[PDB]
Amino acid sequence: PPHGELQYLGQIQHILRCGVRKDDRTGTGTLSVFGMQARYSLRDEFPLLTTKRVFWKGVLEELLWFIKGSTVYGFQWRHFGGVDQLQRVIDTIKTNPDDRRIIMCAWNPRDLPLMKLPPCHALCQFYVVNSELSCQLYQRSGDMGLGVPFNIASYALLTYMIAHITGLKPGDFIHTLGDAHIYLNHIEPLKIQLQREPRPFPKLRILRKVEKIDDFKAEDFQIEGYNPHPTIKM
Amino acid sequence: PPHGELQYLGQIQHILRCGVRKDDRTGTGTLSVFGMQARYSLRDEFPLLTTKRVFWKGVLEELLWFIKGSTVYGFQWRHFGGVDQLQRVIDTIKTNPDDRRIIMCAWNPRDLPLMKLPPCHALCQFYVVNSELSCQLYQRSGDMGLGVPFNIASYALLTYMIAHITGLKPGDFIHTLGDAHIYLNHIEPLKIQLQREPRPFPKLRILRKVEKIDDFKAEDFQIEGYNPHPTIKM
Repeated sequence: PPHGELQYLGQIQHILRCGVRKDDRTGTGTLSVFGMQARYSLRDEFPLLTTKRVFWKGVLEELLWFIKGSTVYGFQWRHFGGVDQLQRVIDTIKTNPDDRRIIMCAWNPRDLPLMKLPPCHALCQFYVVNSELSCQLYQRSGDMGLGVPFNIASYALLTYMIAHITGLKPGDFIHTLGDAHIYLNHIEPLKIQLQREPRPFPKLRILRKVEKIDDFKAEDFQIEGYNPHPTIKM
Repeated sequence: PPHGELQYLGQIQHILRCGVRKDDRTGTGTLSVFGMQARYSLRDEFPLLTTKRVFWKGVLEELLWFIKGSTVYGFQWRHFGGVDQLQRVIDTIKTNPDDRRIIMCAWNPRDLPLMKLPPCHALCQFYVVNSELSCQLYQRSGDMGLGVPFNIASYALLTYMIAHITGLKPGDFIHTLGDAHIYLNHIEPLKIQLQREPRPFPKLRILRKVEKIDDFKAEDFQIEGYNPHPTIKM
């Protein structure tokens, strides 16, 4: 059965071959495809990409910062408007795991003063069946070179944390994109990364029994068997 | 190049083979898979499914009703809170086609009194490149037997209408799902539908030049070459 990372690499390859030139809001060039999806199993493994070294310390540390609600993304997750979207997701999983509305949303803070009721930007929908927690992240745009590998890890990590406190096993992480794009300057680096064969994904271990989302600390987590290709600067 | 309808049929086949039993909020049984996506070209054809007759008159007539903002889904599109989400999408396409925030959202009206800031339920994100308009619909759940074939047509139709008034050509419709499910009682009908070979999709023609979204009427639209298999009652 194929390595999950082959989806990301096939997606990079598709945008290079078929993506269209499209500028971003600074007028910086990208190659763009609209509408992408990939699924990474979280069962006995953790989708920290291996065709380049992903900055796991920054993934974990930033997620713990967001969860703290400190300032921005974490403020919205915990003080929406506030509504604690994150605790509500946890409480809903616990009171009605069948629920089709287990959804948390985030806004780009630059959008907030720009117009009335701006669209969100990213949503996470959680799903429970057979004691497994899955998560689907929809982002309205994804920087395939820099942001996407880091976000696969962050939201996979979030799903592990929530599965842990709700007593569920991690299931799948599904990453859905609107404008999936590669910045022009990342094209040569990505072409080299596409030459690299994925290695088996590592595992993530939680070293302690933790009861509340806010009680996790960086030392509670341990990545085992992470043996990536070298760092690619983008 | 494969018939777009093969995605839907492959998805039905996947849920029957691999879907898990999961109840809905009435306690009615389904087979469920979390996270699905399909892409239907809108270029010189229209994705009105052919392995069963889709109720096109009801698709068009209901969409025109939603667009009227009459009461519910249309009220939210046009009087959000209001904010006219639909006109804002049109105006944004016209003033900044590169924008990554061309998003309109809809809520299940039963959710509105149930809690503070309920999650949406469905979002449509629009995308423009090379004078083509694409649309991605994300629904938190999709009834694969009844709702999905009807919604592929409705949102494909909406994309045609918006492409028409903004002077763009229709591109792709991308349908993304959270809980994609088949109701237990639709399983035998769907198995029979899976035996049927798709025919070439019809075309949709707009018979008049229309300038404002509100000026369309049912007679402005004409489906040509629709030659589906017989009706399946679900």
